[PDB]
Amino acid sequence: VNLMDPALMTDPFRGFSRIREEAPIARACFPGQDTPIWLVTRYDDVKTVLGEHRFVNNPASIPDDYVVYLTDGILDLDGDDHLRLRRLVSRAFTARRVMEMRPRVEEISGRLLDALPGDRVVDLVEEYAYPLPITVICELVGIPESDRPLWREWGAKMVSLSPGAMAEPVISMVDYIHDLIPRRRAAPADDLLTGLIKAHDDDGDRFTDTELITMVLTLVLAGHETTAHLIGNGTAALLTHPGQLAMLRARPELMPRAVHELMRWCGPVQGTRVRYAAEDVELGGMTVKRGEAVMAVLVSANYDPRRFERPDRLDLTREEDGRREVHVGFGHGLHYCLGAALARQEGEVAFAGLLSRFPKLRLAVAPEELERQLMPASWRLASLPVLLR
Ligand code: HEM
Ligand SMILES: [Ca+2]
Repeated sequence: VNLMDPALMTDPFRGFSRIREEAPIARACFPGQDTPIWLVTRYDDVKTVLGEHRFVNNPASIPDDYVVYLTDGILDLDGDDHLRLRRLVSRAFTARRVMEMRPRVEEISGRLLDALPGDRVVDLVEEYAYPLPITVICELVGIPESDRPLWREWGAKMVSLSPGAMAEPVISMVDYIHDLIPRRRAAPADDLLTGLIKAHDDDGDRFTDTELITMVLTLVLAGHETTAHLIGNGTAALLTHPGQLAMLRARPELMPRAVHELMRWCGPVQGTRVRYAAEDVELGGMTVKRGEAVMAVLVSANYDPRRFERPDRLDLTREEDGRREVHVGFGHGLHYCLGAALARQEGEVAFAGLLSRFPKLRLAVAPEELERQLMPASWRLASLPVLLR
């Protein structure tokens, strides 16, 4: 009764909100459906689904030599295997590291912004939103500065090559990380790669080299395009909302709350990967059967009027306390985004940077003319043309 392609893609906000209201647990129909898929759209039900341990991400619960790096990543694991990797990665990817990243993200962002020209239209997606978060992950991980252009190029190729060729930069990145790990282990420094290498549980358990390569690749893949589109989408939102933008410039302490609202209103991830029922589960007055799939819809949860009053309004002041996170744009439960604090920091830094350097920052086309890169479960611009001066 629900089919995923037609004009849902163009307006997922109205499309999934109508569904939320009329059919809060609905069947979704996709070609090659190896099971029934249940679409879950209410805020409370999306949190129920994402917090439920009976839902698993792997139904079990590129050369052949590279396959592991793409299949055993943290988001693909459940139960005890997940518990272990999450515990291990949390010993290295710490609060201290995130706090210490702030001035580094400020310097990186500033150097990018400072090189942008005033004498032509600037594409903020290609020229800033994409290079920043890959560079930030380079800095976090400790990729040698000399090789950051190479990493940005691999990142750019991952987004722009055909799907028959997208493997090449992935494999090259793997090879790079494989080579770098023993170097960093022989020459340790205060960076996240060292942190990962040296992390160990109190009983001695620790990452294998395979797991270290997989984890590094995961952070890049999970953190590059997502963060890019938070920056692009949030900037476009601000530049089309002059009253909210003026408030934000007048009250820059609003930035953390402003980022929460931009995530709720136009965050780039609109659905999570499919969950599978490990056993029968009662959910909002029905029963999901063992083996059936469930797709949590973040965008409809984040626009749910049961939770957010006038949810269609972009209100940067909506949440009073920048410490509270009410939206599900970073997910929920055991797979809640590992990078959320870093991503929110990149957003705060990016939006503050843009506003501070460019009082005359403005869109260079009417918003109806922006091109969305249509893509399942995503909300992303193809480009963001602006004038800086
Ligand atoms: C800053 C860099 C980022 C890194 C390093 C990062 C890393 C990750 C990782 C490793 C996971 C999987 C964790 C697990 O399975 O236990 C994850 C999940 C997730 N992240 Fe991120 N992330 C980043 C940015 C973002 C951004 C900007 C968004 C959204 C706009 C986002 C949304 C998500 C969501 C929704 C999940 C959960 C997926 C699910 O349950 O299916 N992340 N993140
Ligand atoms: Ca995407």
